[PDB]
Amino acid sequence: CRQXCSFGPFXFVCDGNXK
Ligand SMILES: CC(=O)OC[C@H](O)COP(=O)(O)OCC[NH3+]
Repeated sequence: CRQXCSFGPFXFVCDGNXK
């Protein structure tokens, strides 16, 4: 999977993976 923050405020922090 890739890491690009799937549940963040914007989408550039990356606090998790699976999307
Ligand atoms: C360090 C900074 O600017 O914070 C980045 C985001 O706002 C972090 O917010 P958050 O931790 O509530 O969401 C997680 C980001 N996917």
